[PDB]
Amino acid sequence: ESADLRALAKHLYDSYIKSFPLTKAKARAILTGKTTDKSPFVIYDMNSLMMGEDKIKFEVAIRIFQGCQFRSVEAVQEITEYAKSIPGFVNLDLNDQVTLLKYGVHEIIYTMLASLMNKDGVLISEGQGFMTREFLKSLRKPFGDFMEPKFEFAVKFNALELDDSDLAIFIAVIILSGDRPGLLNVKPIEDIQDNLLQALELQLKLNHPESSQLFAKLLQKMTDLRQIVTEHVQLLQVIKKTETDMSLHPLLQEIYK
Amino acid sequence: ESADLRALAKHLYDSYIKSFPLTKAKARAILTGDKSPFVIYDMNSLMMGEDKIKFKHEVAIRIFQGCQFRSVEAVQEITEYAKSIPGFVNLDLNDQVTLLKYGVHEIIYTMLASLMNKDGVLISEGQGFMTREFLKSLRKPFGDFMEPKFEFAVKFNALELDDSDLAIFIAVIILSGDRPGLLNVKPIEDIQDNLLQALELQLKLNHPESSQLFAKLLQKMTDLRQIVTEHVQLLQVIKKTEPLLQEIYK
Ligand SMILES: COc1ccc(C(=O)n2c(C)c(Cc3cccc(O[C@@H](C)C(=O)O)c3)c3cc(OC(F)(F)F)ccc32)cc1
Ligand SMILES: COc1ccc(C(=O)n2c(C)c(Cc3cccc(O[C@@H](C)C(=O)O)c3)c3cc(OC(F)(F)F)ccc32)cc1
Ligand SMILES: *c1ccc([N+](=O)[O-])cc1C(=O)Nc1ccccc1
Ligand SMILES: *c1ccc([N+](=O)[O-])cc1C(=O)Nc1ccccc1
Repeated sequence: ESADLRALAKHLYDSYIKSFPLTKAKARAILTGKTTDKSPFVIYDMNSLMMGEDKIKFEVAIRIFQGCQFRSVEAVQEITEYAKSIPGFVNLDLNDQVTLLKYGVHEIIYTMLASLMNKDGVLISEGQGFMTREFLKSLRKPFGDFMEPKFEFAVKFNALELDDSDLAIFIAVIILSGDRPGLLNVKPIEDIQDNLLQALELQLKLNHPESSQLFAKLLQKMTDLRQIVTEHVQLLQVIKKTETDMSLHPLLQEIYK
Repeated sequence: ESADLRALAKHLYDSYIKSFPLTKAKARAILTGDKSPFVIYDMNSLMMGEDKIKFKHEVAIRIFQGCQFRSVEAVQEITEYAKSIPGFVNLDLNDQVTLLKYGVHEIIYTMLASLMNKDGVLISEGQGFMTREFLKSLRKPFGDFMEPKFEFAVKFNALELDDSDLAIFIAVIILSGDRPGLLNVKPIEDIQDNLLQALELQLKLNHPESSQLFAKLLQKMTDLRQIVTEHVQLLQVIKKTEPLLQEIYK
């Protein structure tokens, strides 16, 4: 019945606002550059980077790498917080809860990071700054293509023009995957996701009526997601061996078996 | 006026049923009157108890954590129930969070009393009953965690409140306008001065010869907040004992 599926889309959109302070709605306000309320300092080269550290709160390529690292730790927390509010999730076997978070987090991060990107760069520092795609594309040996495949996915994914109320149901679907390695009761995860997909389906049809087969389009973006996850993971084990003086966070480490 | 407060009351009761599966009427039945739950009185019964019971997970650590998982489910039950309170969803979303952040513990200890008698607590959604003694008997850090919760339950249950009393009572807790960092207390206390009006009528209709039960219930709000502070400082102590799992129980 639609009334329950609509109700679920409201509940989900409500914690999503409550759990992620940097929404696509606020990111596109900033990114459109029409609003003078608070336009971002642009970091486009090494020099404006050093100028950036004066009026913006946050070698070079390393401290930026460790930057994403800290914001990833922080996103895992927000995603974790959002997960709890998905009906039925905290009722699952704790081992399955932990397993849905081990795998769903990366895919939600890049999904949410898309909100903060356009073809030319990414809002950094809670939107205070804008860091350029080509400046990120030009950092030292291995760092220069940490972020470029996230740009590619975002350009492709942002083409769907989802707003936050669609992303809310969709990132819930990502969390509730019954096909994650090592799950103990796949079936109750599948029952929740069944319902989330139902909610997402009516939501996509209502929020984007003329945009036909958006659901099918979106579901198929989760191929690009698992791909981007895997490039990042192996591209991370080079840096483990490139720089043994640089340290992965315990929390993110446990999300990388 | 009277019959709106009664409409408000039965709204809350009806909604509290949906949101809280094990109710005090349900609980009280198991504790004294078939469908009796497995009892954990010592170490021996516990190891057999996990074997036969349906639970998601050192012993004192395991019981402590089991209390954290239930806690997190309660937060979801209370959160789902809070959204049914007239006017709640329309408050500033920042204030909804603040009310829930602080009100959540006081609701948990209120509803935990429903599952407690002087001898122990109904556990495992009522499928078990863990004796109060066996929780006393836990290690110095863990053995005084749930004793004050029992102490409160004994006093609170002496009020002999039912689920329809508790429906309105727990709403009142959530719409407390003295929680730190509220941006717009006016509506919060407009809803509370409404919930209290209906709790007044409800108690007087349903406990007509229990004079000043309303006053007595509101003073028990004092004891709720002192238990929250007791429990908080107790976690201070045990934070001196020991990652994704930790991120869930923050
Ligand atoms: C899952 O939800 C979120 C997704 C992204 C963000 C976010 O602010 N990020 C930004 C702007 C970034 C981009 C960025 C670039 C340089 C420094 C950064 O750190 C600080 C200065 C910041 O800008 O937040 C951040 C980001 C990167 C991340 O790691 C990655 F996904 F790439 F593996 C994770 C989150 C990131 C926050 C929550
Ligand atoms: C709507 O509010 C509540 C919802 C559930 C419960 C509940 O079942 N609890 C029980 C039986 C308990 C007692 C208990 C003891 C040992 C193990 C427990 O975990 C399992 C058995 C369970 O989830 O019931 C639970 C409990 C404890 C809690 O944390 C505390 F408040 F004490 F800090 C919170 C909820 C608890 C109590 C109030
Ligand atoms: C973020 C911004 C820039 C770079 N870089 O120039 O290499 C890298 C990252 C990034 O994704 N860092 C990271 C490391 C470990 C775990 C999560 C994120
Ligand atoms: C529940 C049962 C037993 C113990 N113990 O013996 O230490 C503790 C608890 C408990 O309430 N744990 C808890 C921790 C943090 C937040 C809520 C509940």
